Amino acid sequence: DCPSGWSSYEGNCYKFFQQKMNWADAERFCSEQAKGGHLVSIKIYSKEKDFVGDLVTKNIQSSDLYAWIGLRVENKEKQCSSEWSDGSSVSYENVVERTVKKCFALEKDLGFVLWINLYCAQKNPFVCKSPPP
Amino acid sequence: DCPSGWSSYEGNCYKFFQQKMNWADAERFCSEQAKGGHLVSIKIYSKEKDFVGDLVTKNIQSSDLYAWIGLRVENKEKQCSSEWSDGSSVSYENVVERTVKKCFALEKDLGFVLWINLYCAQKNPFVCKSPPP
Amino acid sequence: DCPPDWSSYEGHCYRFFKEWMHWDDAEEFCTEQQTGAHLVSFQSKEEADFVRSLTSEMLKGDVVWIGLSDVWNKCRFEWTDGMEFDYLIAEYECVASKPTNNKWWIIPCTRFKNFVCEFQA
Amino acid sequence: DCPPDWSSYEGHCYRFFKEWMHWDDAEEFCTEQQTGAHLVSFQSKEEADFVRSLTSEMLKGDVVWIGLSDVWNKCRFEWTDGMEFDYLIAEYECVASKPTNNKWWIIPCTRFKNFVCEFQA
Ligand SMILES: [Mg+2]
Ligand SMILES: [Mg+2]
Repeated sequence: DCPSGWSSYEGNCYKFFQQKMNWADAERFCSEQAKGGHLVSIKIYSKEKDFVGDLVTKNIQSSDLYAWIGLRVENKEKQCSSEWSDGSSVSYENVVERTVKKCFALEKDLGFVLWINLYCAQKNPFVCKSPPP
Repeated sequence: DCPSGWSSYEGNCYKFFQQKMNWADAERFCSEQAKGGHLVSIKIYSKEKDFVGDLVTKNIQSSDLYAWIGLRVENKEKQCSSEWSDGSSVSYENVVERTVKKCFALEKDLGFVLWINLYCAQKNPFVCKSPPP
Repeated sequence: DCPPDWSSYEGHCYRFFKEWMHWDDAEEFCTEQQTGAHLVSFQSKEEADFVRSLTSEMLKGDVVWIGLSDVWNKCRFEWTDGMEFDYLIAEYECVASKPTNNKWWIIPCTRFKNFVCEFQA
Repeated sequence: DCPPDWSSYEGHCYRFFKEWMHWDDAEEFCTEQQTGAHLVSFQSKEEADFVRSLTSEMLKGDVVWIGLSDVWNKCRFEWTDGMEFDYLIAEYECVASKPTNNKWWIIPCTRFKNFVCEFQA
């Protein structure tokens, strides 16, 4: 039995939150909402994609274009190319952190079923996922 | 000179508004705040853009990424490509209305000096420009 | 009698490619497959209905590139105050189609998508 | 031994170009100027300081293409929960440097920008 307000799918509980928080804060919020809670993870080739997309579509305010999911760039570097076009390795790096987009979210266009990477400090609504209680 | 709340530059008066309105309502609003008032226009080859960028940066309050300006696509068609990549003329079309982006705004990145076209129905803060009192 | 694996429809030849390319690369790729080929162009709903039958292998809910590009930088612009626009200005966007409902989405040409090529030459 | 117009620094040669091109075209263009030439690559803050002194013929507030592309799709990804990532989910973005303070901006590779080419002598 998922807690009230949460929807079930393949043995797990999900909930869309309208509150806008940066990616890191959203993940923390999810972990606080239920033990085992995390920003939603999605198996793109399953019906989980449509299920989560539907949860957002049906509850997100018409003006918000994104909803955070639990995917992030793993790399510590600010950009991921390991070498320049001339073939030399990348060592020195001087990137403007605002153009750094390491946090993923569902995009409104096409029904919140496709992903896009954004500046992690942006505040967006999001979706949490947790094992049943 | 300029009325209280408006900032003077090159003989004209400018003011950033935090109320979120769609492009058209913002233009209408600017026209009522003062005779000759309009959404700001920008002679991007002068220090006007620097002034307007600074004005927005200093007075904006929100994580808002956009601020409307007075530029819009004049074309009546949904999009402006009249020919397909194969040379064919465009007649039949089924373009999604929310992907049509005919209204321009200043973007937070790079300091509100660069523009970006967006879906005109979006609600964003804006900048008005009017002649001196 | 279209080339291997290409499908015929009212004279033209079509082919869905399950490769992921940005718009410019997909259009270019099409021109390299057959002389006179380009990304698909829809002159009717029927033509779209036909193409839809070639896209089953795509990610459900996704879209495929079609032959319309840089749809915003080909526009005329005007300022609300009457000042003439002094002609890089807009986002570089292209058109992709969602086969299921034949709806066209205008998105960044920099997105990587599957696509369909076409040729009558 | 680098031909005229191409300035030199620590064994390499660099040259600013006033053409406006997409990243792909700029890179390609660089390779078609001299054998083995490419978009400029920065191995040190000092090398970037030098190149910055060649962007004289440019408008400001603008950026210059440098040799890094598809910087997001080249990444590794992981979920916050126990789900494993199964290995193009990002847009084709490239790197340009702003010659004021040499900081790098990651933007759509389809933007038209001036650029700097480089090669070894
Ligand atoms: Mg056709
Ligand atoms: Mg180098």
